[PDB]
Amino acid sequence: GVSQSPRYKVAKRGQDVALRCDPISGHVSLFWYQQALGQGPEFLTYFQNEAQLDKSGLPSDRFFAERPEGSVSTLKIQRTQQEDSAVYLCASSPTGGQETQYFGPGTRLLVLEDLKNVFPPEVAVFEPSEAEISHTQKATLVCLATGFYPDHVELSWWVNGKEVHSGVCTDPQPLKEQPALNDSRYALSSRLRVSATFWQNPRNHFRCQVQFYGLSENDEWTQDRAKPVTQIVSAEAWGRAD
Amino acid sequence: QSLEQPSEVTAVEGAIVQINCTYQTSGFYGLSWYQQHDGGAPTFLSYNALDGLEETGRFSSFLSRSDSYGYLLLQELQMKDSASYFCAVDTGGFKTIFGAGTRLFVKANIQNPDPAVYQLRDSKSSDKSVCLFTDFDSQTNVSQSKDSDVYITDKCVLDMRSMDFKSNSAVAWSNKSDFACANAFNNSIIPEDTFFAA
Amino acid sequence: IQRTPKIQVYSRHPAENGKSNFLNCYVSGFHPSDIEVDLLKNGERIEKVEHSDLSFSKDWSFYLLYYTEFTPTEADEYACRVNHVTLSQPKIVKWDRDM
Amino acid sequence: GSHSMRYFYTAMSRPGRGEPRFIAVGYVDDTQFVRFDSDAASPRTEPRAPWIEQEGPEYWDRNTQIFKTNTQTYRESLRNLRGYYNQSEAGSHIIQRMYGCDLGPDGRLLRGHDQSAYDGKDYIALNEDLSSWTAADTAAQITQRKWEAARVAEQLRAYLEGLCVEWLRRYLENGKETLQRADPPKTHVTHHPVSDHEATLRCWALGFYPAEITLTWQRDGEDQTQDTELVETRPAGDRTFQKWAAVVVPSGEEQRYTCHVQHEGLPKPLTLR
Amino acid sequence: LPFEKSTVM
Ligand code: NA
Repeated sequence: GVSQSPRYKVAKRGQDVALRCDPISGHVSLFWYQQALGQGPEFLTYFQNEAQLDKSGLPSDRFFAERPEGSVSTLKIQRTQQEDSAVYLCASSPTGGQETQYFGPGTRLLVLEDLKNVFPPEVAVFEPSEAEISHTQKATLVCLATGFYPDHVELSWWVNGKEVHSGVCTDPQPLKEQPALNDSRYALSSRLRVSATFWQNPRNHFRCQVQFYGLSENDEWTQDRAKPVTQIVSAEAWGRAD
Repeated sequence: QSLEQPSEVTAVEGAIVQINCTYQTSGFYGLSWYQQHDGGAPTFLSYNALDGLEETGRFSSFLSRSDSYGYLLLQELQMKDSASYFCAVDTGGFKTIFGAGTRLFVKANIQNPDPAVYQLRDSKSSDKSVCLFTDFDSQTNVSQSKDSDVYITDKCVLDMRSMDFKSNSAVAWSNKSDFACANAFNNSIIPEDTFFAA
Repeated sequence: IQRTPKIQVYSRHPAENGKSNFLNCYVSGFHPSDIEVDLLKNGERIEKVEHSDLSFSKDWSFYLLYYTEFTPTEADEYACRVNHVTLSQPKIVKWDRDM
Repeated sequence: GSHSMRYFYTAMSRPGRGEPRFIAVGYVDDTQFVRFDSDAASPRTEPRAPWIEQEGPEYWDRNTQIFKTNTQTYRESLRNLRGYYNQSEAGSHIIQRMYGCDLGPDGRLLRGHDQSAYDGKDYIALNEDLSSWTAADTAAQITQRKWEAARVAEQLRAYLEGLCVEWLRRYLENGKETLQRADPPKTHVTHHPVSDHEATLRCWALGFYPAEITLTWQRDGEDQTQDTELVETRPAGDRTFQKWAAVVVPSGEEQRYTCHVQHEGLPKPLTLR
Repeated sequence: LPFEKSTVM
């Protein structure tokens, strides 16, 4: 399928941004789309091989698209502004227009005045209730990812070194910790439900992983607290017989 | 050069749902459908160039060019079907116009409801305490707390595939000593038979 | 693969000495599309003439018309000279007043 | 049928003379109305008929867009066809395409059609059902598979039955003063100043639009192909066309012959002696 | 008006 990088990006107003797209091999047609919150993808630019046939959808001349070898494509945004904040999607079609479109996962770009309020999450696991176990014969583990900014995270549950999706459910949207603040930090919760016998086994390892997208090594940082870099923050627990 | 589709639609698991899409154009070439999961890639469902019906498993799409409309019909609805559905119009060339999208909410059929509010503990409780409202029916509504220091998440459905079991749950937390499981979900209309252990 | 051009040198109106019409040279049934056509007055060089736009028929072979106004329809002879990749030398066709 | 709209495409590779050249030409019957040539520094669609000039700048930018796209498409198509036939970058190759809609005397769709060729030979053509393709060879079968996945036949049928018919009617209405007017031929029989035993009979037709005409020479019986000199219908320069027919008579008994015409511009067929 | 679908061969 079509791949895109980075998955998320936080940028400071005035700095340049580069969005990458790797489409399906042999696909002649390449599209770039902008997607705003609660809306459909809007056309930006069109390519057939290396030739840019149309760029009528680009919001500013600060936006520049390229596909030099007719394969990989880049969408570059010079002197980024807050209005550039959106999901950028790229798509490919095998032999031309008016065909089935194959999309990439997109780049979620957020442009801020500065990066002073960027924070990684704090991850904590909460062990199941003995009351739940006795009443349902099921055990729910809860993970809380707190104090992160911006809302650029990926939560996953890992049972005995393997990522699990069964019995897992994470909030579709995080909540604002300080609703009065315009740059409010976020909190996100997830649940993992296992059978009582599975949680009672002390050989079982449960891990809540949160991938956070923040600053890179290229970014300057002179503040007392640690640089809010792109990082993995985890919280673990082992089975409890009790 | 536009198209319209409903903003939202709610259906129960096992039921059917139809999403209608009306368009206005002078040179129509095709109507297509895409499914997009939150923060994910839109994925192709079906394409109608000529008048007729496209059938792909549980999903189908119809087109009537003279009446300038088409629809997407989803049958035997599953929890994984909860996503945004976009209708798309091709009018010649390459520039595709997508609709605002229809968000579909698939409600889980809870066979044996057992509403209860449980308390969970951390490895190092020098932070806060968690309260879990779980096993309630899909008709039960969860609202935000009156307290500014009490955080309540929205509900979401987990699927224990091996056990063929599905359950709704909402999480509540606060660092304040005043906070307790009994008062945690007071602003919500919880069932009369809700279990409270102590 | 390759097709030789078919040639016809004629006039628009059947006139006689002293008055105007146009000397036509219709070249057709050729492939590939590249061709060289010029009109001749007493064996050489009618000053730069005009041609219709190149198009093709059902059999995919190309065709166009080369024309110029010939006021001096005197005893002097007229002809059309065509060069194509298929020819070893240009094909010259004399203008016959009666066909 | 009475009227037709047709588009003619030529995509030609030229090693040592620049990138492949794409030319697109549109016709309503025998009248050219649009032309696009990729060989210009800044190429755009050009008006070629007075009745098309009234079309708004939106129509012209929409024409320029598909022809700019086709320039790029056909460049890649020439490259792909070179590959299918195992041909090197050395030679010059041509892709030709002709498509359109034919309207009957009633003004309704009689026939929708589309044909493509490679180096002057049939490559891929849409069938009469407008739902399937006839691929001339194994290389054209690879094009067919691409075109089936792209839904070309479905979108082409819809265009041929809808937009093609719709726009041709608009052009016929706007150009009714020149397009729906059919001029009749000026007929006469002649004989050239020949030598002895070199006498012949020649039937003529000189001023007509459309080019469709039938000249036959028969009186007593029906000779048909038996010594009847047929000449290709040659243009004049406006809308006018010409054609003649001949029959050998190396002696003197030629009053027993009769020439017949069939042009639609005339009230009924004429008899010539 | 021409066919508005351009497909590579
Ligand atoms: Na060759």
